[PDB]
This record gives sequence, structure tokens and C-alpha cells, in this order.
Amino acid sequence: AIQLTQSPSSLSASVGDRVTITCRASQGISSHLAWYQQKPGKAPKLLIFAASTLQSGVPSRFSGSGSGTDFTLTISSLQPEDFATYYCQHLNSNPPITFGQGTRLEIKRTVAAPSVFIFPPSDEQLKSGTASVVCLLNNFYPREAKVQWKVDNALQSGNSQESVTEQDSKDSTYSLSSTLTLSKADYEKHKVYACEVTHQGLSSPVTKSFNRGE
Amino acid sequence: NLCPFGEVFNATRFASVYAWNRKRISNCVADYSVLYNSASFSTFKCYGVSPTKLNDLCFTNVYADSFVIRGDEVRQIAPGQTGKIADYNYKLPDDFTGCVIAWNSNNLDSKVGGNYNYRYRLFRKSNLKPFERDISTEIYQAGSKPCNGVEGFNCYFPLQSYGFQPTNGVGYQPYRVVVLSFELLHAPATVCGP
Amino acid sequence: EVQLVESGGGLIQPGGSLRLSCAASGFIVSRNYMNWVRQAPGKGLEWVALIYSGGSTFYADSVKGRFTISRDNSKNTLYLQMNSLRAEDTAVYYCARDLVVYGLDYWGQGTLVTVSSASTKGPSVFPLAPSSGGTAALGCLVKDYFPEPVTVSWNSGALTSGVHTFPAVLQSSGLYSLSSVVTVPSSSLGTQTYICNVNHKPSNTKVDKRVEP
Ligand SMILES: *[C@@H]1O[C@H](CO)[C@@H](O)[C@H](O)[C@H]1NC(C)=O
Repeated sequence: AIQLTQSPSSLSASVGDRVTITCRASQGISSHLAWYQQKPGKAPKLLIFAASTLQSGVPSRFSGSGSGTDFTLTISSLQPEDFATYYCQHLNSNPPITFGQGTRLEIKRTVAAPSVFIFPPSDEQLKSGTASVVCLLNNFYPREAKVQWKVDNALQSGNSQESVTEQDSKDSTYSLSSTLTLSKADYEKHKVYACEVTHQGLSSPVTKSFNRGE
Repeated sequence: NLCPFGEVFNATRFASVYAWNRKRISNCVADYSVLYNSASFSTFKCYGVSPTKLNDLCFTNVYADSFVIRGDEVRQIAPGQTGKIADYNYKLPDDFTGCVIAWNSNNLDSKVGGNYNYRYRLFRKSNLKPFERDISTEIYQAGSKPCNGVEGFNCYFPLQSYGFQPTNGVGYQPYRVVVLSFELLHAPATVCGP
Repeated sequence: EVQLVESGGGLIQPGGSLRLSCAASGFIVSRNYMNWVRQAPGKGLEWVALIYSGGSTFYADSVKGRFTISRDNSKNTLYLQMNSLRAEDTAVYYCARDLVVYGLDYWGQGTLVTVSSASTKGPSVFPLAPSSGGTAALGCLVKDYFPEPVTVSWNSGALTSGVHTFPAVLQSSGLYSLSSVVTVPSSSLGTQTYICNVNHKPSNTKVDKRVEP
């Protein structure tokens, strides 16, 4: 019956900016709308109900407005901890309730370059029959970063997987881990394992490496 | 001795549903057939009796209950329903004998900035019995800490306004409802047709 | 000090059955509107079921006839019985207290339900030892488990600054793997012990791994 459409679907802004998300209802719902903030891994947290009433405890930099079909959530002065996905809900006093699709909000900040570390496979893992090699990029901005595995200078491809944390709530940076997986047999054929990192904050690529057995 | 139906249907003022209005109809002849086809009525449903046949029956008493709900809730005004209206505001019995009449009143009952005069009971502990009218305004206790008549956390005012704006989706627009009940007692009959 | 504490999630074979629980404190469930809401991995919020204090129940179309919401007043607990589970039911399931016109003000922490025919498997945990007086990095590699989730902490919760626990990755084997790392002063490598605490509830695997230089 009611479809709710949020706009934009994602967005980035700097600390101190004024941010506005809109929610559009397919028919007039008059003022029965709530706003929620969801942080990664956490339950949604109520921010606004009846389209403009601040839920108790919620910082006053959050405010809402609108009625009928067009609603807006506003953050007057964005803070690093406001990184989240925000949802609107139709406060229907009969069931069905519905939610918008979500609006992802990320913090813009100044370029930070990553600290890089490489970890050889542990002896316990080798005893089992596999070897993983781990490369860590720590506390960088922005999110785009290139990690190249090199094994005796052969660029490896197809045998690694990476993972990125969600943006940090205080320094607003990211971290990344890349894992090169090999059998023990393949691992012992080679000597120089190395991890080469490209990022906007690095003047030239950084490489961290070790020689197997040192 | 024609029945005072214009007093119900054309009443200038309609009750909130929690405080639903009841009118006793007695000692007259009711010509339902002009209503049945009025087509200004978006709803005309009869239970235990037949429309197109009403003008041929006789009843001990007729009650006309009337109130304002939103059009999406009109389906709850029927036997065997559930929902916030049927459970906590106006409840028909299973063996209901009578008719439900409804119609859009967005032009009368809706205000540009929102009309908040019409209200319904949101918070209640259990379901109403049939034809029960609960007009309590006691603070509703959602936790174990009693409220002492202060509103606050876990302590909620039990009634809420609809907020009828003219921009509302038709399901969220005000409808006026009249419920006729046909009481057939062991006494002489006082309302009949032509 | 209102809290809703969920349980009962985990792994279930397609067409199997499962009961979620939500144990509440700070309000009386039998006196409130209560909902289950669910969120498929990477997706938005979907309303599932609603119970009235008066006892009426309502359901999303996508679960009608398969799910049943109920409660136990003596235990102040809300339940969700799920039958004929299919892959599209895989989600984190939240219970919430509903003030209908005032929004959903309190939510449980969520319980992940994975409907899959794959077997459950506990992780192997391996140290990522610190290398060789500035800032060191050390970590734990949590390898080859199914299903999600695992929890990782450091030094029984005492160490939280500079911890990064990465989102898991599914490997071509069909098993998850992840890393958790922390950066500490180099000068503390000989003087402070570092233990990652790894818990995988679906396999009842508990591992504390000391990470030595
Ligand atoms: C209500 O008033 C209208 C307009 O005057 C009239 O057409 C209608 O018959 C009335 N309904 C009654 C008397 O039930």
C-alpha cells in the first residue's frame, strides 16, 4: 500500500557539514514517520517519531520535518560517530509497517596513508597443511587502496581475499586485511613473500616482505 | 412517525470512535431502501438479515451507533474481526444482526493543517467485550512501576488523534460509520417498514 | 536499563523448524505491542510479526502460515516459532517493543538465523605474531568455520583501543575466515600478554590464543 523511498541512497560529508536525507511516501501518511540510525552490527536506534519529535536522549543536532508525502532528516553539524545507515519507517497504527531502503552516510576527511604490516604463516598452521600470509593496511582514508601480492616477484592473482572494516567512529579511517592462501607444499617452493600497497596517501608504493625461514 | 435517520446520518457532529455515540430508534417506520442504493455510501453490509428485504421486517428496538474512523479501518467494523479498532474501540459480536453503513467524509472531517479532534484508543490491556464503550483516560502502565497519573516512560496517555489532512491517502481519510442493530426481544415490535 | 535479550538463532536445514526467544526487562511484554523485524545480510529491514497486548497477532505476507508469534507472561518472554524455513528466511531477527505512534524504541541485539544444508564447523585459531621501538601489530587468524557469527575480543575485553576485527570472508571451500588485529606500543611486547578470545556459538567452540613475539 505505502512505499517509502529514501534519497539519496548514499552520501558523504565532512565533519561540521549540514546533512539532509529525504524520504518520500507513495501516498499521504500525514505525520506518521520515524527515523532510525543503524551502525554496523547493531540494532537500529530510534531518532525521531511523529516526523519531528526527538526521541529522548538523542542529540539535538538531529531534527526532522515534513508531512503528507515528503519528509526530511537533518543533521545540523555532522559528527564522526554519525556514520551509519539511516532508515525511515511508516508509523502505521494498523499493520503493515514498512521501512525505506536505507541511506548510507559516510564521513569525508583528509587523506591518511596506511601503515602496512605483513605476517608470515604461523608454525601451528603449517603443521596442519596450509599456509596463510596476511597483509594489514591500518587507518587510512580514503577507502580505495590496491594490494598486490608478489611471490619471488611473481604477481599472484586468484589466491587471496581482502576485507575492509567499517569506517571508524572516532578517526573516521578504514583498515584492510589481505590474506594469501597456499598449501604448505606450494608455500615451501618459494622464498620471498611480499605485499605491495598503492594508495593516494603514499608518494610511491610501499612494500613489506619477508624471506621464508627467517 | 418516520424514523429520525436524518438525525444520525446528517448529524453535524460525529463522535470519536472510543466514545462512540448510541441512539435508540423506537416507534416509527424505517424506509431503508432509499439508503441502500444511495451510492454516497461506500459501505452497506448486513449481517443476520438481508438488505433489499429490510423494509419487510419488524423489530423490538433499533440502535444506531455512529463514529469516525479512517477508511482503512472500516473492515474492522464487522463480526469476527481483530485490530486496534475492533479490539480496543468498537467491537461487534459474532452473532451480530444489523447493518454497517460508511462513507468518506474527507470534505467535512479533514483540516488543511490537520484535524486532531477525532481520537481512538491506542493502549489497552485486553479486548473490549461486544458493544462495550470504554471512555477511560487513565494513564496506561507499560511496565511494573505505577504511573500515579503522570505521563512518562512506560506511562502513556491511552488515546491518540488521527490527524486527518486533505492530502491523506484514501485509506487514511476519515469515514463516518453508522451501525444499525436490530434487537428482537419477547415484547411487541416498534420499528417496521412500509 | 531496559533490555531485550534474544536467543535461539543459528543453523537450520531447509524445511526445518526453529524457535526464537526474546527475554525482556524494564517493561512487561504482555502489556505491550511487540514485533519481530528481520534484516537479510546486506539488505534492509523487513517487518515480520506483531502481537497486541490483547492477544491479536499479525504477520507479513512472506511468513504467513509459517511463523507464529507468542509470549509467556510468567517468563516475560516473546517467542517466534518458524516452520518450513527456506533460504530466503536467512536473516538477523530482532525483537522490538512497539509504541505504535511513538516508533520502535527498544530492540534486542539480533540473532542470526542461517538456513542451509551445510554442516557446522568450528574455527582454527592461529597467532599473527608481532615482528621486530615504535608501534607493533599482532593479531589472530580465525580460519575455516561455518556458519557466521564468531565473536572476538582481546584480553577478556580489557583491550579495545586499536583493535580491528575484520568482516569475515567466505572462501571457495564454503567456509568463513577472518582476522582480528591490534596495534600496541613496541615497548610492551615483552611486558604485557596478549590473548584473543574467540567464541563460535554454533559449534560451541571457545578458544583463547596467546599471541607471543
Ligand atoms: C441528508 O441530507 C441530504 C441533503 O440535504 C439529503 O439528500 C438526504 O436525504 C439526507 N439523509 C437522510 C435524511 O437520511
